[PDB]
Amino acid sequence: MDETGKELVLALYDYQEKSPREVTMKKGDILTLLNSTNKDWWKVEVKATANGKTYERQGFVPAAYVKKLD
Repeated sequence: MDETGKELVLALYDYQEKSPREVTMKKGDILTLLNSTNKDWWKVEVKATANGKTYERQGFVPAAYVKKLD
């Protein structure tokens, strides 16, 4: 698994993606931080299981609900 070993953020409040170019999280969840160039939204990589395979996808999350564990 080469999708966990750089940065991660903790999810304070649950979320609910609305677009295909976005992700979601749950209270007490952890997402691998990818980019934080912004101050309102952060780019994290989530995981998903389909067709009997595990793959990760990129998305954006509210920095107001999530906080890096740096």
